[PDB]
Amino acid sequence: QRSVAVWRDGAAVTVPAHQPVVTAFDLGLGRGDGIFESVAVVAGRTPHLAAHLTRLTRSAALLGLPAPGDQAWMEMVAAVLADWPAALEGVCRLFLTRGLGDGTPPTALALLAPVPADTLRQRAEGISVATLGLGVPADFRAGAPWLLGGAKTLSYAVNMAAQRHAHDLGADDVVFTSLEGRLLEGPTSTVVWAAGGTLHTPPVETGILPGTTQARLFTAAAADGWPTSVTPGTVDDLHAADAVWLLSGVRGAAVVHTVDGVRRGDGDLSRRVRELLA
Amino acid sequence: QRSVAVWRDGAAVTVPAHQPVVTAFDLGLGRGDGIFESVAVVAGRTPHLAAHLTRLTRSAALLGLPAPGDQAWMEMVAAVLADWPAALEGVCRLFLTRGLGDGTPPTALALLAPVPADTLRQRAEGISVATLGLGVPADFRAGAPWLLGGAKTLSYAVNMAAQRHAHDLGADDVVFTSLEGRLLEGPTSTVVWAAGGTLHTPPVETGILPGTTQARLFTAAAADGWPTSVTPGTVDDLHAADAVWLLSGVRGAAVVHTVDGVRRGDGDLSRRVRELLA
Ligand SMILES: *Cc1c(COP(=O)(O)O)cnc(C)c1O
Ligand SMILES: *Cc1c(COP(=O)(O)O)cnc(C)c1O
Ligand SMILES: [Cl-]
Ligand SMILES: [Cl-]
Repeated sequence: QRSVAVWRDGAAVTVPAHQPVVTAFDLGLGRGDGIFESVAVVAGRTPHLAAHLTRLTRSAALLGLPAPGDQAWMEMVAAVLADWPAALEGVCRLFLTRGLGDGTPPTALALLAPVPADTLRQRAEGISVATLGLGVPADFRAGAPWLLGGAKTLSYAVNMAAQRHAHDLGADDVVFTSLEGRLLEGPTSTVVWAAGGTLHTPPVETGILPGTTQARLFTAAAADGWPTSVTPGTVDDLHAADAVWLLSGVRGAAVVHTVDGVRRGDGDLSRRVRELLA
Repeated sequence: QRSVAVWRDGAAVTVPAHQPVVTAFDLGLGRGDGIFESVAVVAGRTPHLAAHLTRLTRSAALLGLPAPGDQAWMEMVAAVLADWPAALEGVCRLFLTRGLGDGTPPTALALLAPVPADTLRQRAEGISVATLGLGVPADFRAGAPWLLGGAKTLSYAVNMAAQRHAHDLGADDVVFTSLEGRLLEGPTSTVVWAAGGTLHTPPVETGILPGTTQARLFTAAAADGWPTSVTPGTVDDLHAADAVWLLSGVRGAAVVHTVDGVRRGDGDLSRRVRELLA
């Protein structure tokens, strides 16, 4: 079961999930010209909705998209949650597109579906990853705002193509690397690794997305006395680590048990990461 | 006036242009996971449709998208052309999306609208361009098929953001450059320049789109005795040229009269380019 709400004349309107909602001329379809958020629905609630709404505002600023505001998104989330089963974990995505062009109103909607069994299983049992190069220097995106570094966009054909290429090798997911070999991020997730008693993540100044799940782990780790660091790591760091995870709003913490075909353990560190994220 | 046809149960179905046609869960919207072609409609005909359909097949191969075949696209084009005025120049776009996922059928449609007055005016009176870096080495995409070099995709948020950044400087359009400074292409067009009595264009091995308009110019130039070359040019070549154009299916030949604020003439070469493309 799926549910959709569209923002129409200053209100959220529920529409059947199978019914078309975007026209052929919507720039979100034709040019991938829009932004999104992926929000976890757990026990019929959105525990981290505000974190996603703040970043939605930031992505929309980067693309010069007029956003309808927090109250509008909360009305749309409420509309899709109305009849959602508490026992069924969901992914609520929020889309904002440029619409028919800058002048006509942007298209805003909410769409809710179950988290699939295979994503839940990756959370339970972990993932293999392939390292793929993005071809950009680590320092380049900071000086090239047209590359939309730091924006969560609808233009993810490359993100998905990287995952299909990894699937062809036998891997579940991807860690992107800069031209120099620096770790960037996953196509839809943030890389964290444990070494020397510290939790590490790559720096945002490389033009990656600031991940909300990573930020929440780091905040909890500080309160608990687990040191954290922003570290310009390489693939060598993932092999040498005590543990590696990909973090994201919906899948959550996926332990990385294989890097480019090199199997690795987690030093029994995943338990404390999961307790902190709970 | 606009017209849309959707591919439904092995036939083209005309729908009103204002009516929604894609659901919230279409991967073409949510991930920009699809390909397109932009086809000129002139005097109620598509003079170069076959060129676009061959490349559509190539883009779909790069993204692993099952394509409905030439006959299907010609039925969809015919459907949108049915009541189109011969006196009104049009842009017919063809979209193929991954649909609800690899397993459910891809979404295919055709959408036709007038070429806007401002695009026609760029064809008539020419354009200013800004040079912007893509941050990738010229040779990188050839070894990184997940970057979808050479595919005409729906994931063009960066393409459009580059144009808005150029608009902010006072420029009409963009020429992308490799990390080394090599000319790549426009966000939606192919760069050609004249120097030493030769027509030049950048090589496709840099991961650019092979442009159909550029190819057709080069073929006609050979028949007419105007030498052509694939040349790994830089921005220096555009300043030093006798003439510069951006070429594309819909806008056609747009003479570049300004590069990064440096005004330039065309050596009265545009006339022969236009005669060859006619
Ligand atoms: C969404 C996303 C993430 C993960 O961020 P969360 O806020 O933890 O969901 C990381 N990188 C990319 C590229 C993403 O799109
Ligand atoms: C469509 C397009 C072109 C132009 O190709 P034509 O076949 O001449 O329309 C060039 N570069 C990019 C990136 C394009 O999308
Ligand atoms: Cl996502
Ligand atoms: Cl285009």
